[PDB]
Amino acid sequence: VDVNGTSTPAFLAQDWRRFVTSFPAEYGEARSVMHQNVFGYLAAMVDANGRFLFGDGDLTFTPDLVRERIRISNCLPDPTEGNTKGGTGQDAFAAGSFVAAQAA
Amino acid sequence: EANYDFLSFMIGAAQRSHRINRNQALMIGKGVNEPKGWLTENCFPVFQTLPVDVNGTSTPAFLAQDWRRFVTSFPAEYGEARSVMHQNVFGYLAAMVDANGRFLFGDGDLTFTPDLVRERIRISNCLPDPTEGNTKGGTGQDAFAAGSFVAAQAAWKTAFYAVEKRPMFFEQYEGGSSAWCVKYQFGAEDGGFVGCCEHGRILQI
Amino acid sequence: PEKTIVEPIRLKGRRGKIILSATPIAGRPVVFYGGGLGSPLELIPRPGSNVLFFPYGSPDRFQTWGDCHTCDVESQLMATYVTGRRC
Amino acid sequence: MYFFSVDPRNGASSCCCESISARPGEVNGVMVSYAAWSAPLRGHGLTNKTTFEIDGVSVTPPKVSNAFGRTKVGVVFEGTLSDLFPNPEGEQVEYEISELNGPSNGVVELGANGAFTYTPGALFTGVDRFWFSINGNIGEYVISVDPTTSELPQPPFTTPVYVPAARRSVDPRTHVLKFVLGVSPAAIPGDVYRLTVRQVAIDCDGNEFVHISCYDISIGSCG
Amino acid sequence: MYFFSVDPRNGASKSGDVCGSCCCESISARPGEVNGVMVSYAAWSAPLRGHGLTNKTTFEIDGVSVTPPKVSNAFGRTKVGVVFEGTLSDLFPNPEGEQVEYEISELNGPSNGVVELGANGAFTYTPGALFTGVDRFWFSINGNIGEYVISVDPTTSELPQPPFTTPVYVPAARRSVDPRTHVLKFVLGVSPAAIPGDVYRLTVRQVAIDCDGNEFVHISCYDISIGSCG
Amino acid sequence: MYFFSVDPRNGASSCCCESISARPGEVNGVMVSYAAWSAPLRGHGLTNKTTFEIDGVSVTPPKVSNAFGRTKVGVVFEGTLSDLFPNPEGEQVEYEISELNGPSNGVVELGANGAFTYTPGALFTGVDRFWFSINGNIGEYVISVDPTTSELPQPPFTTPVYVPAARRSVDPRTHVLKFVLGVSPAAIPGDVYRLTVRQVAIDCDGNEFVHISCYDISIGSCG
Amino acid sequence: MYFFSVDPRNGASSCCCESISARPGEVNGVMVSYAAWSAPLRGHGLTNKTTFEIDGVSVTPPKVSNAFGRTKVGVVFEGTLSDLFPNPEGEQVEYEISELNGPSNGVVELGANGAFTYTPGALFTGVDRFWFSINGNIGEYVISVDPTTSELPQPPFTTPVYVPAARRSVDPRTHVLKFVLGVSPAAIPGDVYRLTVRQVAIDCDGNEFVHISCYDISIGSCG
Amino acid sequence: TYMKIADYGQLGEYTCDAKCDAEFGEPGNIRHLEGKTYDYRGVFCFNRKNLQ
Amino acid sequence: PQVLALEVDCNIECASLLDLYGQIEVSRSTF
Amino acid sequence: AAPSRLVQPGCFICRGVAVS
Repeated sequence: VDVNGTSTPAFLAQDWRRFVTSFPAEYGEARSVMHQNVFGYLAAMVDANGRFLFGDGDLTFTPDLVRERIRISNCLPDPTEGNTKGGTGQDAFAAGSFVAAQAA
Repeated sequence: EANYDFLSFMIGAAQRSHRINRNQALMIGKGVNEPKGWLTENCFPVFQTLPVDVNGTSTPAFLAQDWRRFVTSFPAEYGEARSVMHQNVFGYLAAMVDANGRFLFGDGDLTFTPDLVRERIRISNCLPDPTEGNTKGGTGQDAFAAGSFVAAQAAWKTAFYAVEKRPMFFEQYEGGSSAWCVKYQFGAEDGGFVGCCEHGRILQI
Repeated sequence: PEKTIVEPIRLKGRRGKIILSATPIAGRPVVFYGGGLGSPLELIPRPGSNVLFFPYGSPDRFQTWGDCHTCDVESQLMATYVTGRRC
Repeated sequence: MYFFSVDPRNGASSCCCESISARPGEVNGVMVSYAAWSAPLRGHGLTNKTTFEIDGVSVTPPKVSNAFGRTKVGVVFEGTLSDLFPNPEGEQVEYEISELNGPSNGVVELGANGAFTYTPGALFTGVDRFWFSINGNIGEYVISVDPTTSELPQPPFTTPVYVPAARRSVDPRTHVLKFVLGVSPAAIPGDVYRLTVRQVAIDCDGNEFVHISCYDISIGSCG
Repeated sequence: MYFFSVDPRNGASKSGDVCGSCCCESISARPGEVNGVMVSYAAWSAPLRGHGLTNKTTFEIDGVSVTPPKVSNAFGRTKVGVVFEGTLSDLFPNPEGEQVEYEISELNGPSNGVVELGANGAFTYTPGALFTGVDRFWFSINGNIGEYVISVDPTTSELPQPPFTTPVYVPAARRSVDPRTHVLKFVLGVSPAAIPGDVYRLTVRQVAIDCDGNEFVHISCYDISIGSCG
Repeated sequence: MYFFSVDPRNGASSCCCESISARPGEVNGVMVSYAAWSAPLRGHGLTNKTTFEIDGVSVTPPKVSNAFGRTKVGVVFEGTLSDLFPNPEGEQVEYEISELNGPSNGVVELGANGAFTYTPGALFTGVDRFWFSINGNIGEYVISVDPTTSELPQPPFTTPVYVPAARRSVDPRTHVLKFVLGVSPAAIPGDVYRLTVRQVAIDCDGNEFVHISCYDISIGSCG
Repeated sequence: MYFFSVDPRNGASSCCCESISARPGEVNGVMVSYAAWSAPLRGHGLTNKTTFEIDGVSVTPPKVSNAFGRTKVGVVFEGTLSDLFPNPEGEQVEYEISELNGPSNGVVELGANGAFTYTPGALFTGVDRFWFSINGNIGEYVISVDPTTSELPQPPFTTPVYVPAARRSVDPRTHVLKFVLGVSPAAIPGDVYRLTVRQVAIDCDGNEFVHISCYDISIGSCG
Repeated sequence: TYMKIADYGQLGEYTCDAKCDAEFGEPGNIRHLEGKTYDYRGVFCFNRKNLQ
Repeated sequence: PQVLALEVDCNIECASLLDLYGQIEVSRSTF
Repeated sequence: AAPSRLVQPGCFICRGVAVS
C-alpha cells in the first residue's frame, strides 16, 4: 500500500477475509492456524475515521474461535517478530514473511 | 497379482468421467451430437456492466451495486429464479470495502456467509470464473478483461430441460480380447435442450 | 576402450541378481532408468563382479492402468554404465 | 526410420556428424535416443524444447525458378511456364508435369508450349502445389485458391530439405526423441545439408541441461 | 555426466587409469553445452570420521590459453514494450578488408523476443509484450561469435547492467552435496562464444568438517578443454 | 595430400626446406605431424596460433597485367582486353578464355579483338573473377557487382601461391596440423616459392614453445 | 589420511624418517599406531602428554613479506599492497587476490594498482586474514577488528606448516594417536620440513615410557 | 508405502450414434511411492546414593 | 515393504447444475 | 506452486462524476 508514495508491505482485514473464503469447499472443512500476535494484529485494526473493524466499541474483541476455525498456536512463525514489528507507517513489516495457513 | 482391484477402480473412474462430461456439455455443448448448452446457445439475454474511472483510466469493473441491480431486474411474473456463479465471484463480493474502510456485507465479523438457499444462490466451480484463478480483482493490469462471464440467473425448471434414457452400463467385449487384453466397454444415453429461453439472463463485465 | 552400454536388463528372482553383460569399471554409479520407477537410481557396482543386487525400495512405480493403445505393457527396464578400462 | 544413439559426453565414447541418406521426394522419420546422456542427470527427463536448423554445405543453385499465383474459388487459373527457366544456351524446352507430384485438389492441362490451365476441384479453398520439370530441372509452382472474399497468405516455398512444423514428440519415460525429415522433390542428387539439433533437459528444480549434435544429410538418388 | 574420484591423500595414489601427462584431470566440453559433473570424495572424507562434507565449496576459473576474441560484445537499452533498433557493424573491427556476413543462430536467438536481421548490420528487437527483464542473442560476424545483451526496463527508471557471461562458468547456486555418501555435484556451462582449442582450468576447494566443527580442506583442479564436435 | 614429419629437435637425426611440387590450378592439402617434437613436451599439444609467410625465390615476372572492373547489379558490364598485354615484340594477340577457369556467377562472350561482355548473374551482388590467356600468357580480370546502393571495396588480386586463411586446423590428440595450399592458374612453370611455418605448442601450465620450419614450393606443370 | 605403524623397538624390523606428501592449502589427518610398541608394555596405555616440534631442513625464504593491520568494528579499513614485494630486479606487479583463500567474515575488492579495501561484515569482531598473490608469490595480510573499546593483541602469523593447537587425541583401547596436519597456502613447493613426535606411555603405577619418532613433510604441488 | 492416484483419465467421448465401436481414451497413473520414519533417543545417568 | 491402505487421491468434481434443470424421462431416443 | 498474488477490489464507489 502506498503510504504517501512509499509502498510499504501491509496486511489488512480485507486480505484475511478474501484468503479464507477462497478455499474450494469441495475439499471439505478447513481450519486455520496462526500465531496469537497475528490474531491480536487483526483485532486492533482501525478504519479511516478511527473506529474498530471488529467489535465496534468493546475494549476487547474475543470471538468464538472454534466457530471460526482459527486454532492459535504460538509455536509457528509470526510476522510481528514476536512483537514490536509489523503494522507501521514505515520501518516495519518484513516483506516475504509468513502469516497463517489453512487446509483440510 | 495385484494387491488391489483395478476394475472397481476403473468402474468408478468412468462414471466420474461421465458425470463431469455430461454436466459440462449440458452447459457448453456445441450443436452436433452434444446437447446445445445454454452458454453457447447465446439466446439468453445478456446484460453487460459499465466500466469505472480510475486516475483517468477507464478500467472495467464489477461493483456490488451491479449485483443487486442484476438479481432484482428479473421479471416478477416469470417466477422465482436462482443464480449461478463460480465461488471466486462470491468471494469477490464478500470482500468489498466501502469508502472509509468498512465491509459492505457482514460488517465486523471476520467472515460473511449467509445461507445461500435463502438468498437463492446455488454455487458451482466449473463456470467461466471471471477472476482468473482469483488473481484478477482489478486496479491496473488486473482489469477483468471485459467480455467475461460473471453469473447467470434463470427460472431453471422451465428454461432448460435435461432428458435421460438409460444409465451407464458395462459389458465385457468377447472378441477384441486377444487372450492378453481383457477389454471392457461402457456407454450411456442422455440429452438435453433449451426450452423457452426468455426466462433467464446472463451478466458480463 | 572406454565404451558406454545402454542395455535392457531383467530381474531374476527375489533379490534381483542383475547380470550385466560387461563389467562396469569402478566407483562410477551404474544407473537404472525406466522400467516403471519414475526417477532413475544410482547404485555403485562391485569391482570386477558385474552381478548386482537391485534394492526393494523403488521410489515410484508410475503404473498406467486402463490403456488400449499399448494394453499397459510395461515401459522398459534399461541400464547404462561405462565398462572399458582406460590406459 | 533412422536411429542414432547420441554420445553421453563422459569424456568417453570419419567426419564429425552422423550420416543420413535421403532421396528426392521421400518423407521419412528419425529417432534419437538421449538415454545415455539424460539418465545420469536424474531430473524430470526431457522437455519439448528442441530446436532445429538446416544449413547448406553444397547447394548447386537451382536452374529453374519457382513461382506463385492466385485465383478465386471455382474459377479456373491459367498461367505460363516458360519465363521461369532462363536458359543460358539456346535449345529446346520439353516441359513436363511429374505425375507423382501433380496437384492434389485439381487437374492441370499442360499445353504444348509452357502453357497450362489449373481447374481447382469443386468447393475447395486452400493452397495447392505441383512440381513441373523443365529440361530435367525441377521447381514447384504454388497456387492459392481464395474463398472469394479477400485472400489467403503467401506460403513460404518449401525448402529442398525441411523438418515439418509440429510433428515431433519426446517420450520422457524412455528418453527418446522423434521427428520427421522430408525431402522436397526439387532436391538435387549429390548435395549435402547439415541438421544441428539442440535438445534441452531439465533438473528437478527447473534449470536446464543443453545438448547439441549435428547430422549430415546426403541427397542421393535411388536411396 | 562426468565423474571423478578424488585422490585420497594416503601416501599412495594414482589408482585406476590416469593416462598421465598433466596434473589436473581432463574435461572435454563443446561450445553451447551445459553439462553436469560429479565428484566422489568418499575415499578422502570417510576415514576422517565426522559430520562428512559441508556446502562450502569454492570454485575458480582461470584460462591457460585464451586466444582473445575477434568481435567485441555490446549492450543495448530500451524501455518496456517499445521496439528497439541497433547496429551490428561497428562490433567487428577487422584488420584486413572483407565483407561482413552477419548471421543470427536460430539456436542461440532471443528467449523473450524476436529479431529480424537486416541487410547491413541492422536488426530489429521487438521485445515480448508484457515482459520486462534482460535478454540476449548470439550473433556471428563472419564466424566470430559474440553476444548482444538487451535489458527492457519496466518504464519506471532503469535496469542495471549485467556482467557479460564468460566462456566457461559454473552457475551461482546449482550445486549440492550428499553427506550420507560424500558425493559432490555441480553444473559446468560453456558459452557459445568459446573458441574451440582453448583450455580453461577449474579449481575446486572442498571442505569437510570433523565431529566437533573444525575443518579439513581439500584442493583439486581440472582442465576444461573447449573442443568442437563434443 | 602431402604428409611431412617434422624434425624432432633432438640434436640428432640437398637443400634445407622440403620439396612440395604443385600444378597451376590445383588446391591440394598438406598435413604436418609434430608428434616427434611436441610429444616429449608432455602437455596440451598444439594451439591454433600458427602463422604462414610466402616468399619468392624465382618469379619470372608475368608478361600480362591484371585488371579490375566494377558494375552494379543486373546491369550488363563491358570491358576491353587489349591494354593488358604490353607486347615487347610485335606479333598478334590470340585472345582466349579457358572453360576451366571461366567466371562463376555470370557468363563471358569474347569479342573478336580483346572484347568481352560479362552479363552478371541476375539478382547477385559481390565479386567475380575469370582468367584469360593472351598468347599463352595467363592473367586474371576481377569484376565486382555492387548492390546498386553505394559501392563495393577492392579485392586483393589473388597471388600466384596462397595459403587459405581460415582452413587451418590442428588436432591436439594426435599432434597433426592441417592446412591448404592453393596455386593460382597464373603461376608460371619453373618458379619456386618458399613457405615458412611458425607453429607453437604449449606446456601443461600455459607457457609457449615455438617451432619454425620451411617448405620450398616448386611450381611445375604436367603434375 | 596417512597411517604409520611405528617401529616396535625390539631390535628387529633410504632416509631415516617416514615421508608425508602435502599440498599448499590442504588440511589433512594423520594416524599413528603405537600398538606394536606399547602393547607388550602392559600398563594404562598412552597418555595425552604428546609434544610436537616442526623444524625446517629446506626453506627457500619467501619473496613477499606479510603485514598486520588493525581496525575497529564496522569502520572500513584501507591498505596498500605495493610495499610488500621487494623486487631485486624490475618487473611488473600482477596483483591478485585468490578467490579460494579470501577473507572469512568480510569482503575485499582488489584495486587496479596495489589497492584494496576490507569492509568487514556488520556486527563482527575478531581476527580475519586473506592471502594475496603478488606475481605468483604468495603472502598473507592479517587484520583484526576491535570492538571499538580498547585494543586487540597480535596474532602469530601462521607458519608454512603447522599442527593445530588442540585437535590431537588417543584411544588407549587400541593404542592409536590421531592428530591434524595443516599446510599454509604460502608454503613453497619443493621444500621439506621435519616433524618430530614424543609419545609417552605409562605403566601401572604412573611412571613413564618415552618414544620419539620423526616424519619428513615435503611440500609438493599437485598432491 | 502407499498409493497416490494421480489423475483419472478422460474415458468417454460422446461419439456419433452410427459407428459400431468406441474410441480410446487417456489412462490414469497411480504412483506407488513410499516414505520412512525417524527415531528419537537419548540417555541420562545418576549416582545411587545421591539419588536415595 | 509395509504397504498401507492409504489411498490419497486428491481430485475434485464440480458442484452439479443438474438438480436445477427440469427433468424429463424418455424411453425412445426421439421425443 | 509459484506464489500467486491475491489482488482484491480497491475502494470502488462511483460511476458518474469524475473528480476535478
